[PDB]
Amino acid sequence: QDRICIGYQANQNNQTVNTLLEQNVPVTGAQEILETNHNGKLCSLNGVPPLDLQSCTLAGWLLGNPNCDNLLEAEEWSYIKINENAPDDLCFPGNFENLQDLLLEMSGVQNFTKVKLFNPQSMTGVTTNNVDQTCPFEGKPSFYRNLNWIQGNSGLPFNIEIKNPTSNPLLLLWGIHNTKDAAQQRNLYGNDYSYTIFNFGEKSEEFRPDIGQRDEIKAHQDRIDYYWGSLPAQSTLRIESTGNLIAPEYGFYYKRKEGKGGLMKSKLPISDCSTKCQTPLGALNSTLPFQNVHQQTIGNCPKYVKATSLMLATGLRNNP
Amino acid sequence: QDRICIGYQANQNNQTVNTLLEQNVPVTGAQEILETNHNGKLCSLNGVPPLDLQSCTLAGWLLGNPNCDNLLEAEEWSYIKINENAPDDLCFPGNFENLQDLLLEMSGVQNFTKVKLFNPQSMTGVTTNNVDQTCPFEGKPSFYRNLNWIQGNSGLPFNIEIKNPTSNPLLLLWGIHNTKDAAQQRNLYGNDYSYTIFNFGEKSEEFRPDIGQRDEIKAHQDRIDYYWGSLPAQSTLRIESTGNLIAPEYGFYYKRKEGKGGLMKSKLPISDCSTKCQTPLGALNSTLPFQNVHQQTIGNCPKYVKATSLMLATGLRNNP
Amino acid sequence: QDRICIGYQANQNNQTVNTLLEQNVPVTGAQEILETNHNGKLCSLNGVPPLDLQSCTLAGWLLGNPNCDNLLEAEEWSYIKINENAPDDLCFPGNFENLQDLLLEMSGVQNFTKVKLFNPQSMTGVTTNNVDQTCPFEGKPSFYRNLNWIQGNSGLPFNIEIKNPTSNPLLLLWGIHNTKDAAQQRNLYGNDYSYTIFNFGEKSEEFRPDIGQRDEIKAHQDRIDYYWGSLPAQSTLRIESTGNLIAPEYGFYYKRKEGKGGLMKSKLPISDCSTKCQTPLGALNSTLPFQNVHQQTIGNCPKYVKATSLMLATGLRNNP
Amino acid sequence: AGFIEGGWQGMIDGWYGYHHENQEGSGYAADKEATQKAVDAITNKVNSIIDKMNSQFESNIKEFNRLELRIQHLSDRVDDALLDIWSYNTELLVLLENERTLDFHDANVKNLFEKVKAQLKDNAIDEGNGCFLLLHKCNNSCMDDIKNGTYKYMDYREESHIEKQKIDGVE
Amino acid sequence: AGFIEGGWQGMIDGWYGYHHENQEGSGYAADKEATQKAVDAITNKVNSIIDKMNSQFESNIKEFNRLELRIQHLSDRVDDALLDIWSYNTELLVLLENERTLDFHDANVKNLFEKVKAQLKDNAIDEGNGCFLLLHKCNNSCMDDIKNGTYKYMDYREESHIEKQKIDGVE
Amino acid sequence: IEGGWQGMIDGWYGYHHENQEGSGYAADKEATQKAVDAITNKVNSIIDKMNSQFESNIKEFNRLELRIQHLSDRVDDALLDIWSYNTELLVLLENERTLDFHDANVKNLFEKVKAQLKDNAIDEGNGCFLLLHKCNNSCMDDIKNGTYKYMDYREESHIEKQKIDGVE
Ligand SMILES: *[C@@H]1O[C@H](CO)[C@@H](O)[C@H](O)[C@H]1NC(C)=O
Ligand SMILES: *[C@@H]1O[C@H](CO)[C@@H](O)[C@H](O)[C@H]1NC(C)=O
Ligand SMILES: *[C@@H]1O[C@H](CO)[C@@H](O)[C@H](O)[C@H]1NC(C)=O
Ligand SMILES: *[C@@H]1O[C@H](CO)[C@@H](O)[C@H](O)[C@H]1NC(C)=O
Repeated sequence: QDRICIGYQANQNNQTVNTLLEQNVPVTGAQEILETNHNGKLCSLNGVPPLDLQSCTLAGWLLGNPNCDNLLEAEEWSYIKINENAPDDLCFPGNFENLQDLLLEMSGVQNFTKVKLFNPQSMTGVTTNNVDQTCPFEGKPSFYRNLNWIQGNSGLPFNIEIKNPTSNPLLLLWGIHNTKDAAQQRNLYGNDYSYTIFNFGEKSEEFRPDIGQRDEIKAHQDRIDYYWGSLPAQSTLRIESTGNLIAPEYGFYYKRKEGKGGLMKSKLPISDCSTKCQTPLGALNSTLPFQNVHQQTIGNCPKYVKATSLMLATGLRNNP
Repeated sequence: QDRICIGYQANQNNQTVNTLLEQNVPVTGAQEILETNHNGKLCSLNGVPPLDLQSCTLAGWLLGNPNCDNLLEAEEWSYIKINENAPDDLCFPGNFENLQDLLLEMSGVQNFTKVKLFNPQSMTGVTTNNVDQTCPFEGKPSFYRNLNWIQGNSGLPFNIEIKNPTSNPLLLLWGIHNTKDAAQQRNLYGNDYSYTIFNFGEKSEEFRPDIGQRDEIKAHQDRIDYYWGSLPAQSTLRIESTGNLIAPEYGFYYKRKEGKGGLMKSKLPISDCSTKCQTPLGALNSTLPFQNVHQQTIGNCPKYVKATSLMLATGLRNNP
Repeated sequence: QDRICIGYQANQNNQTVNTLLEQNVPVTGAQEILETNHNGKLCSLNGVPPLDLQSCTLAGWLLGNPNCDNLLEAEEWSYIKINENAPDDLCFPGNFENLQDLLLEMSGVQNFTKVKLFNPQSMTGVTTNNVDQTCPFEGKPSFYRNLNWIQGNSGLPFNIEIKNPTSNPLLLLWGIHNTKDAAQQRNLYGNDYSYTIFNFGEKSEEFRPDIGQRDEIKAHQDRIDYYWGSLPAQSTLRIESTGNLIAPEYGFYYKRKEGKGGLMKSKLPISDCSTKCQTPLGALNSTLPFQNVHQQTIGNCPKYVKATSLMLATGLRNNP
Repeated sequence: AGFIEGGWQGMIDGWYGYHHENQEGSGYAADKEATQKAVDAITNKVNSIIDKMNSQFESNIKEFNRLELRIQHLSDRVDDALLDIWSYNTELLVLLENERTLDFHDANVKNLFEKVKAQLKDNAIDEGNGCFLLLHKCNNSCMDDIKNGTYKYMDYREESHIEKQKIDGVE
Repeated sequence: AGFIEGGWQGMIDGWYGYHHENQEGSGYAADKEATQKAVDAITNKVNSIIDKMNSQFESNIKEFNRLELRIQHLSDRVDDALLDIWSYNTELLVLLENERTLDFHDANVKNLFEKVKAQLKDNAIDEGNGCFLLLHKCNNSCMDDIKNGTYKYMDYREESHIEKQKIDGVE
Repeated sequence: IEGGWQGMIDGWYGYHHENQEGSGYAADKEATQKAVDAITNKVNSIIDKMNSQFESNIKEFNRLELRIQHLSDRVDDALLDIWSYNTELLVLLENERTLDFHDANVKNLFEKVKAQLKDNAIDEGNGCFLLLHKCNNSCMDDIKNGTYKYMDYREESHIEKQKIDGVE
């Protein structure tokens, strides 16, 4: 007998998919919409390399720890790779104030350029560029490159005027010298107590030393409290101090990439590659909507889901 | 021959919808479920108008700047329109402490009424109602309406008790006078160093003047730190001071609308209209579930999506 | 004649469901996927009981308020029940610094064990274990169990070394005595002004008394500022002071359950029950994906939704 | 001149309907109850997608200074994550509901066709284009009985069998 | 008594079934393997909607003071954003799955009907109400052959052809 | 209806005729291409509609920010639960619909042929038509093409079915 039939394809595909009704239904074609592969590298984001601090911390680098003289001169970065146990941090012992906000503020910047803020040689009745064995450079007592330790004022005020004539903010770092006792306070700054006042228009901050013997470290019972600030565009900072001020000599003009920074804690080094999405485990080169590589991500990334696979059926039910 | 057919409607509708399977499918009917329009107004939120601090800042207004005596007497507001470049702020140079939290605290209030906190005339051994050229009222040296500059205590402690008997919190504002040097401190308050202590039960805050020459602004090398606080219902505040206190003379009872305030930065003026959803670009008069006008919204609003249209098919396939 | 029919089941079920197309469609069977029941109890989380600070606050218990000596010795807890106006808090009037973070840090811990930090009898030129009437233990002047009030140093410095040899952090609490006047300062510590310095490596904090008369509470015009800290594993804290130090005598080794604590404000007492999900109204014993009991939840819980029911049709359309 | 598999420009009066051809003339006629049933359902679906959104009172702040950076970073993250959720889901929701709405209309006109089929049976020939060639005479009274589900099979059985035999033979 | 356009109160033993009428009597019988296939599929659907939610350990705090107001604002924003997301998505999910579940049961009784139809062919008359008027004699052994998809067409062809000619007029 | 055909390649759905010439399979390429275009467009939709913000994740911190860290970690899990649950269900639903979509395509391919040979064939009840006449590679073809002429085989089919029963 003559006989015509209607039917559909079946092949040798072992792909199975799950549906709301049945599980592990064999199909002739299935698509994976979950990205599960990365390149195992720390890359540049869209061509912009991250900031590699190497043996230094952000603080050590910005302050200008002599051992950080080799980094160097990075103009822009898409994110920062943090080296946790970086040895080159604060060479002179002390506290860093508000480090976390500085981290956020520096997480992604554009036109980063160092600037000389004032000329110490213009100053009179004072000693400038003071050094210490604790901040050595090649077997000699040095100090932070971007800071200036001022002494010998004999209890008299000295003044520093800082100006930001650009349309970008100006990053400033400085310190307050916490003397160990009155005898050191008098010998260095010629008084028993000092004030240091930062003037941003009508706004002002006053700094006072916290005098007292700290437990000895690096032959120092005294400390330095390190501060940072941001002098806005077209603005002026005026400083007056009767001592204890480690002056800001070098600052940095910078433009921060709005809502486009990043802080990366990773053991991987930095490679010569680029990506639009980065994880601590490596970069994702994906056009897929979902990924299960890592939740902590930077850039334009697929959404992180708690799944091992997302098999989307395309083909037919494969039952011969 | 006799025939009967089954068919469907076709019309002249140019509307097309996208489906999971096909794109730009013509239809006889389609609904837009995405709000794309606003009325271009700053409206009241359910009949409750926003707060317009025109040329004054919130601080300037609440402190009683002599140029902010015209605003005025707004009992309630649903959100605050922020004028970032308001000229009338702090007429006496200094810092305002914790401005952001105050902005939040006052974002939406109901029964906002001013109260006299204490009577300066009842005080002895002291000068009250002290004025200054920097806070002028009609060509003459004045001071903040709601604050009272106390001096001439001759090193002796004075006391102020402030009681909140009502069932609502009470907003207080005050200042601390940062003298320029020991001479001015000795001269106004009869000592080298004062204390000012606020007492809320066993809880206390001690303020000290920060003495030192600030950069000269408005012929002042001294400053005032301005503080705000909130005295809970059925609570008593007791103040003792030996100088440098700019006393809180007028405060404000207020009831805050829980989880229902707002801060708005907009160049639009405040119109005489009402809405349930407010954006910086204008008000959303929408019963639709989604909008694409603005992400920064106040009120009961449609969800912000990144889409130009959401055409929901209702009609049939329009292929004749 | 002879006929056979195809048909479906109908029954006496009064359950209805809603669909995208129709509402209140009668069905032969439906499932609820919205949990709406709770047991009205505060329970243990997976066998781990919450922390019951009965008449005490967390501050009172950790400092060792004599009225908290009965609690006691809880090694672990899954979350904390904050008490409705606990009477036993700060027996000596004052301020507790950074309480909220301490609430967080302690919201869930594992190996909570008390340690003696130093031995007061080993100290010389000083008076230890001082008591006051404001901290009574059964009608007798006493003091905090875990703090040591040191006096009579005659202006001379005294030293305390705290070592944490374990692999878990060590919780420390101490206080700074804010004396009422210079006379009391001299009479207790033999100076006009003291320093207390905490050393953690190069990092240090300096504490100074805030001398001044507070309002008289519990026969005290002086106060105490209470502080807390976490000394990390394998670390050492060194303290030097010339007065005003309420020393840390007993601390707590603890291991925090990462991202797995909780703070519970409820009027319900603690019951002898267990659950995997806890609300202020009661425990949720559910395998269902959603709940409408409470938004504030602790543990592995169904998502909160703003719905009265979620009837999922399983059966057939029930039109007989 | 008859669909489906093609739309009737000038059906009007309804979404789904009939077109007849006999001795008295032609004419379209909408199935009002089947059209009204579908309108109610589609209206219900549209209202469900719209009315089930009852968003809370919320306020957004992006105007802010620097020194709380950490909070503003988190706040911006939440803003952007909320946007990605609502954007993606709503795109798919619309794409899905449009695919299903078109399927819904299809199933409605097919059932309409099936109802007629189950009435006529072998008294008609399935032209396979959505039309039925009647094997007998169907005046306007007969066309109405079909559209109303009251067409009686046996009343036209003999005439249809006889006409089918004409398509063959022979006596 | 003859439905598919209506539900059988007193079907029992299953979701989808048969009702026969012959010389020996009447009775309902559920198609167990088709019922069990739907019971399995529905069970899997309900389980999917329920078991695929695996929520993390999470703790919520709203008890808090003033001075972190900023943080409490964001925390409340997050809570409400999460609430709107889960409320709206779950409502729509339940509405959608109910519509499809109902369509799932319809398709099942419809395929059961089409299976019976493909066996009987012209040996029976579609009454248009989910019933088949058999053009021959069908004892209980015949009924069970149909319910078991074992009914043989040719074994009743002649008797049916005779019975239909009777219907088509013999004079 | 009994299952798919191993060795039916070069098309998703199609025909497998069997006359006196011989046997063999064939693919309905237009019906296949429609389905292939659609399923592709579905997959593209699920992929392309995902537009992602520039996101920056921070979870490295300390102990002096414990309130913000707690909220940040809470937001992370909540985002995790949403995207996990929703995607899982998206896949399950779409896999069910895709399979339903295939069954509908071959079934309409079946009903389009059945509509061409009304009386001229017996429905075997398994997607196969028992033709009541001789059908060579011009007949089986025109059925596939949609041009089969029901009248050009009417009388011969009636004779055959008459030979399937009695007569009076
Ligand atoms: C078949 O499945 C196995 C599972 O072990 C896998 O390794 C292999 O790649 C699959 N091959 C096919 C047919 O895709
Ligand atoms: C430097 O800033 C300018 C501003 O005009 C910008 O155009 C340029 O892209 C920046 N440099 C880099 C490397 O992006
Ligand atoms: C202030 O609040 C009180 C609540 O008791 C209310 O009675 C009163 O109407 C409010 N004032 C105005 C004028 O709205
Ligand atoms: C922590 O607690 C458990 C009891 O729950 C105890 O057995 C274990 O030894 C403790 N861990 C340490 C630090 O020994």
